[PDB]
Amino acid sequence: GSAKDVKFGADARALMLQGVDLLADAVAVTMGPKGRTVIIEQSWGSPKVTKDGVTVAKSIDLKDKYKNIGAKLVQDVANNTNEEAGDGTTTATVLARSIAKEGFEKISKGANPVEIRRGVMLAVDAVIAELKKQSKPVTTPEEIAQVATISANGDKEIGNIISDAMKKVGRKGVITVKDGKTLNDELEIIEGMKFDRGYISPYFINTSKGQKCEFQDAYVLLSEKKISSIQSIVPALEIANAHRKPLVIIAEDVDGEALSTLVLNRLKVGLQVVAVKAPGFGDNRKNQLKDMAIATGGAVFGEEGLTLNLEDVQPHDLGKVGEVIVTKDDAMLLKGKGDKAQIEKRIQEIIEQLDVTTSEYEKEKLNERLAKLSDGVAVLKVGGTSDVEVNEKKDRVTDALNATRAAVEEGIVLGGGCALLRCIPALDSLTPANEDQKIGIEIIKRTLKIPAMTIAKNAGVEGSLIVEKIMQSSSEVGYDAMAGDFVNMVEKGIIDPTKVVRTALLDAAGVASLLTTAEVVVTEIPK
Amino acid sequence: GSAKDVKFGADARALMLQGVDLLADAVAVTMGPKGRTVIIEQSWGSPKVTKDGVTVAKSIDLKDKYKNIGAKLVQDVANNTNEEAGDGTTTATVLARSIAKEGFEKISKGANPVEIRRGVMLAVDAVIAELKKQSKPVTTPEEIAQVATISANGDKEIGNIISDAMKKVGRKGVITVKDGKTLNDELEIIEGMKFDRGYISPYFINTSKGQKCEFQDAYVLLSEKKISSIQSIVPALEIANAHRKPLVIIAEDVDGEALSTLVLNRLKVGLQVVAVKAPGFGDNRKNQLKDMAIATGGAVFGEEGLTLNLEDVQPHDLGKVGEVIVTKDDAMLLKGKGDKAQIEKRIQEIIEQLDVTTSEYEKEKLNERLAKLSDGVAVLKVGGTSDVEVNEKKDRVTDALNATRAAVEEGIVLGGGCALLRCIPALDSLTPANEDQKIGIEIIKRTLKIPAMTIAKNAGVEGSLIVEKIMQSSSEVGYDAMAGDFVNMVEKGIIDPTKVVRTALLDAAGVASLLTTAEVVVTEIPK
Amino acid sequence: GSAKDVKFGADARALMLQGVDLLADAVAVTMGPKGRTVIIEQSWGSPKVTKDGVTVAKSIDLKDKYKNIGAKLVQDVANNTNEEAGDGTTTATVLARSIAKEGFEKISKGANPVEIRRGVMLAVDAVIAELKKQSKPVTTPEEIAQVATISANGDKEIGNIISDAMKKVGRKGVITVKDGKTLNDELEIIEGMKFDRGYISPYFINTSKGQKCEFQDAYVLLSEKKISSIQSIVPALEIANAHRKPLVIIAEDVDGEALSTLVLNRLKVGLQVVAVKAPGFGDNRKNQLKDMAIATGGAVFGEEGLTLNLEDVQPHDLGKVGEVIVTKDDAMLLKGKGDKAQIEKRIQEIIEQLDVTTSEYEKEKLNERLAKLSDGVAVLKVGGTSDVEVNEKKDRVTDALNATRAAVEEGIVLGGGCALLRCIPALDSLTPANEDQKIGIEIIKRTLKIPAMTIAKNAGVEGSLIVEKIMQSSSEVGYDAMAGDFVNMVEKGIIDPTKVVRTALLDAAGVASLLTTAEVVVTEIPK
Ligand SMILES: Nc1ncnc2c1ncn2[C@@H]1O[C@H](COP(=O)(O)OP(=O)(O)OP(=O)(O)O)[C@@H](O)[C@H]1O
Ligand SMILES: Nc1ncnc2c1ncn2[C@@H]1O[C@H](COP(=O)(O)OP(=O)(O)OP(=O)(O)O)[C@@H](O)[C@H]1O
Ligand SMILES: Nc1ncnc2c1ncn2[C@@H]1O[C@H](COP(=O)(O)OP(=O)(O)OP(=O)(O)O)[C@@H](O)[C@H]1O
Ligand SMILES: [K+]
Ligand SMILES: [K+]
Ligand SMILES: [K+]
Ligand SMILES: [Mg+2]
Ligand SMILES: [Mg+2]
Ligand SMILES: [Mg+2]
Repeated sequence: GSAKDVKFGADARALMLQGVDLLADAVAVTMGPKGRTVIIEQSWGSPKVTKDGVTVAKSIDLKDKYKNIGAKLVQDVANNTNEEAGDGTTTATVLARSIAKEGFEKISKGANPVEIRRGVMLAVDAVIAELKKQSKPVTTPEEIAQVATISANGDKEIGNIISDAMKKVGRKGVITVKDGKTLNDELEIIEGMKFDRGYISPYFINTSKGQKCEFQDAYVLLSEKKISSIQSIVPALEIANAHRKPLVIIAEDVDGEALSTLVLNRLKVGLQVVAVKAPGFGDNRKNQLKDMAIATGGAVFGEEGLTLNLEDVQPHDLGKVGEVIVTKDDAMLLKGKGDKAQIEKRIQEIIEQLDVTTSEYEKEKLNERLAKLSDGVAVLKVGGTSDVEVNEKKDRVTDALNATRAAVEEGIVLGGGCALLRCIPALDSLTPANEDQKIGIEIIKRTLKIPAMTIAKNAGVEGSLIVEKIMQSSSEVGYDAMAGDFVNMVEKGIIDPTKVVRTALLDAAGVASLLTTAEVVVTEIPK
Repeated sequence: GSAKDVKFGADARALMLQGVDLLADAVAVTMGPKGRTVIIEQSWGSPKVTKDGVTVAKSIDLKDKYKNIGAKLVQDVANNTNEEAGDGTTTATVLARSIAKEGFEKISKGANPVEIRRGVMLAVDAVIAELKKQSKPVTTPEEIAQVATISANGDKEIGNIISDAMKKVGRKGVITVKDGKTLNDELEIIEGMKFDRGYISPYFINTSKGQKCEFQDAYVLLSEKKISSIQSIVPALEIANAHRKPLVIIAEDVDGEALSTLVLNRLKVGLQVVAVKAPGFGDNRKNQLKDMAIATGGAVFGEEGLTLNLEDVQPHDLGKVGEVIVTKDDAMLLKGKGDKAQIEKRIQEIIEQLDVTTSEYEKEKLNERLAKLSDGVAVLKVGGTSDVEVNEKKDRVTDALNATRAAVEEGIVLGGGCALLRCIPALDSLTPANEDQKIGIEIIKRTLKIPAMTIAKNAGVEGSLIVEKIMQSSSEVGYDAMAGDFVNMVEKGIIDPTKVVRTALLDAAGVASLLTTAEVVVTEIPK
Repeated sequence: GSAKDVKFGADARALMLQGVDLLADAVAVTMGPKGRTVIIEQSWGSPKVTKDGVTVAKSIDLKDKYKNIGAKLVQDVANNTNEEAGDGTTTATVLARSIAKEGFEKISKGANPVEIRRGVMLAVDAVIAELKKQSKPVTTPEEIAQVATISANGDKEIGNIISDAMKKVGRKGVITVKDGKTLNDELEIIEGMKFDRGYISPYFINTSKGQKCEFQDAYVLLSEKKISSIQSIVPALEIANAHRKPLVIIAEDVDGEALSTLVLNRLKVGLQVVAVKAPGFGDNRKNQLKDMAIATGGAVFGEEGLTLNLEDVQPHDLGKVGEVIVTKDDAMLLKGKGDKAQIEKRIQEIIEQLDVTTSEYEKEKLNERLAKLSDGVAVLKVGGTSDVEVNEKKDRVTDALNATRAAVEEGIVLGGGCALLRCIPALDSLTPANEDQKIGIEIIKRTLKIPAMTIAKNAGVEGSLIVEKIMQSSSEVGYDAMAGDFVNMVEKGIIDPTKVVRTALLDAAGVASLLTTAEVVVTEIPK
């Protein structure tokens, strides 16, 4: 209904490119081992110092609406790359800027930008297939330490402590990063668990940074069925509210008036409470229910063998824990006060049931339940002299954990932008169907040099000469930008997770090649 | 009451034409296989990239009131075409601009624009009759795939998946479109049902995009009698709202107090509920309610043989569903948790009843009932790397489904604007009753070239030469604008639904020829 | 108490004339068969395209308050003509402007404007008497179709469908107009009724356009007495609102707290109820009340014989009415779901009491009962491709029904402004009492040529030559402005209702001749 401004063609495209260029120029200075940091003013408290690309991209909004559209699209690129990979957001930003620039340069009257986008997506699929061909799996703890060191801006202690954490709790174990009070980082092994069900309502969030629910020393209330009626929840809520510990309800499906009562009590008087769906289906859900009820030292409600009701809930049937974290991705329960002999009896029963399984799917879930109650979780405490230092370091530790998980999942390729450089002959062999698809393929071919050029540019040398020397070199040779030398990248440990590279390329290509199809931009008139 | 500005004659008409020209210029760049996209700034979140003409038209409002009047009239054209056909909104926009421009050019002292509008309507009726003579029915699935491919901007995978969906669930089956988490699209066959009754009141909408109601894992309280009385709904409401679930109440006529209380609780505390009228009239109605009660696994209330009241409602007597989508046009129910034995018993009872029916009207209703309960629905998940790409692709998938349903309903004509080009000799034979009707007929005669001209213009060639070569060609020959050639359009599959073409022409002609009769424009003084 | 601006004499009169001229110039372009339309911006939704004079007059307010006074006086003229005649508002506007202009020109130091107004009144009385002499009654359905065709801007199908409606339901039958979902207009005869009772409390409106109360499937709680006790009616209102349907109350007198409480609760919770008085007087009212109870299929309350209480309301005592339109002029109930056998028994009883009655005073009302119970109500659906087209056409259908009803009531005269032209010799024979009355008589004599001049001017020819030729012609000859010829206007069907002509002249003359007596204008200072 508000009045709009409509711009056409080249002028609108140049304004959107100005926004893209501003955000990408801010992000690109943080790339590689000689990248520098960005200081972001906060409304409350101290400014934030970061090297993280999506953090810089999310903090930049522009007054000019036409520039802000391009800034928001590159912000979408960085956020999507952060969501499905956890690393590589700066690479995705510079790739998206390169694709948008090359697409805007190649638009004429006879050009078909939608078919150019088709050629871009075909070229990116070819590059991703070549990246999967080039990938090799991680087999050693040394490779894990190398991935974590590279992803932490060359910090070898971060790599060492992440490698030690995955040596203790396993390559698929739960690792947690929080603040540290000391000067140095430290690794702690504690009894905790984590399942793959987040929150249900978005109104249980108090920590505004990670968008997670952080309660400490909480009450735990399990259920087999759904804790449903008002007469079945007013006792539970009244005892769990009067007693000074927050409530964690584990139910099946929570969407309704008990949930809205929880939201309203959080709003008005501040009731600390959360409701979580129960992971697993069939008897696996009930077995994990019993496992968590024993581990928390509480009780199972609405079951079949006891028929315990929720109208008579006693204070001795609620589990006591020392921390619960409810992200939208997972739920995490640390330092339960369950009975030690009960946990040992449950682990002996799980061993007895492990001895009598041969179906290769029941045994996998039984081993998962065995490694939940016994292997424990790892907690990384990040040290530093101030909150701004600790937050800056925590960004890199989170990046390194995400990259190491990605590398365990999907393997490793050469670092320093060389993995994308070695996929250019995969695009040389392609046969385009028309001129527009050839334009798109050549756009991707030019874009593949951008990460290595950006790393070399931040190191203070001429990136085009570096990239030309790499392309003229053998496939194992690349540019150590920290030492300023052409080395064997795998031997020197300058390696990247394959998932991160292909994620950054795909997420940049889709959004940027869609943006380059635009003829008309409609914005709201600024009041 | 507010002060007004009154403008007369040619100046007011030129201002309204400026508004029409701005909106139609923004819409026209998206037309045909070489059309480009439009980016629309959203107040919240990411900008929207679209090729949809009605979406571009709806997003444009102008500060100048006189321009905004013309913009709103072309908005009416595009919205009406979208509402009655689902496709062809860009064609209707450019036809409306052409009619408004030619009508404004032909206004003089002696001209009678109401009689010119009469001539325009007569010419449009003649063109529609010629289009109906031109139309041929769809008989093959290859034609189905061709319609869906053309309507999806030449995307052949969209055409293939829509053809496969209509192979599985039938050419009149229920197909829905939602988001996909993956890169690629996917088709699934999900058990469910859809009936043709919308909501009762417009305060049941949370999704602000489609103006629909999307609830998940709900319960259904259905009654043959009207669920009316406060003492007959409030116990049922308390049992249904206590339990954490959404609610679907199905009744006959709901026009007083109960859902007003439901709306009041929705506004205050967040009551998730919807109330829907019951399809059918008489024995067909109660048959459908029994069928959906069996499908959802609940109970029938207010019946005549069991005499079950709405006061005594138990939690086991309501139907468990996994999704409900309530639009104004229709309502649908997805993944009912009804018992499988009673569903198979109901389908056997339907077969047994169909064995003893020969009235050719109850048979059709019973076949509709077995297609509700057994044939299932198709769900298309649209894939992509980001929400902006997914929404842009979802627009084209929705357009392709709408066009394919239109083509099943009313047949197909030539694509590329050639179908309207072949109705010009139908206007040559007309005999106008006076000079003003001849002016209107000639306005429509020049307007019929506009769609093919616009498609050729967007392809980067001279539209007038292309259209002239099309008239000099045989009736089966037209311009493939994607390949830039003159081809047999039926053999190459460049075809359009007849309903879409005639709907776009009618909706453009009516509004634009009413606009061209204006001598005086009254607007509000801007504060 | 606010500060005022006071203007004197010729300057104030010229500013008021500027406002009159602006509004009349906007209205006058819509006059006659070659009139053009006016587009009015609406704050919500689409603009309104109209040919209706009072609609244009009501939409124009001026910032200059001196101009706005004249604009609002001509708006009063148009509104009064629309209220009593239902047509002829453009004629009344141009007549009022002519009288105001001629009166302002003739004001000097020795002129007495009040005596000029007296001469205007005497001249208008003479013209109205001559119009009544010239009038002839309508005797054929062809004349009915001709009146409805002329009043619908020459639309012959509107005239035909109105003539068919009055053939089916009678020349005094109930005909309504609503929207059509199709392209063409449709006529339907359905069961219903209408009684002339304006609803007492004016705060039961749900449609802002027609100022009508439009309810769907309301309940009928009809009673003969004054609906008095709140302890009696609160159960009844609670049952009616709580059975999920609206309520219609038939009362004797409502001037207190329960109706105000219903209005206030409508404002708070949104219950739907209307209260109207009962047609008839005495036992006629009770007989009609029994008739409406039988028609609506409900139950009579507060009757003298049974002494039935308003507390005891059965779940089916409230009758069902399927369409409620209660304007500020009348009340009207359609699609009453009454017992068909009871309705046939009631009409048999009415026939049995028809067969012997010889009073012709209550027998006329009993004949009205016979023509109210079963002769039916005509409904016209107006078709079109868009809401703006449908509303524009609905304005003309409403004008045509109003004019045809007026012509049935009071006869027909020549159209095209010729009827007023043939009353100029009636003013020639007048003998004024002084010079000021002579001035007023000459003002009306010059004004009588204005409608024919305006119709000829809108047709693109010179109006004064046309009027001079008409005055030089025989009494049956006038100007067909549509064909641009001089014809026998009765045989060509260009006729006007006598009531419309005399109402437009009287309503223009009174207000405009009162306006021309002004020496001083007092306005508020604009803040
Ligand atoms: N010593 C090095 N020599 C060459 N390249 C290196 C070296 N150390 C790291 N790199 C490369 O630098 C890149 C990582 O840079 P950086 O961590 O700043 O950005 P990102 O991973 O794209 O984004 P972000 O960390 O902001 O989410 C990888 O390509 C990595 O291989
Ligand atoms: N390869 C092609 N060659 C020629 N004409 C084509 C080709 N592909 C599609 N068309 C034509 O393009 C038109 C469809 O264009 P488009 O889908 O952009 O607009 P629309 O259907 O009018 O509106 P909208 O899709 O925005 O609601 C049809 O007339 C169709 O026949
Ligand atoms: N073909 C015609 N030739 C001459 N006069 C005509 C013709 N058709 C209609 N008229 C005259 O035009 C006048 C009606 O004009 P119009 O309907 O535009 O205005 P109105 O009735 O004064 O007001 P409104 O319809 O706006 O309430 C009548 O005097 C009618 O006789
Ligand atoms: K970085
Ligand atoms: K389009
Ligand atoms: K008029
Ligand atoms: Mg990194
Ligand atoms: Mg289309
Ligand atoms: Mg009229």
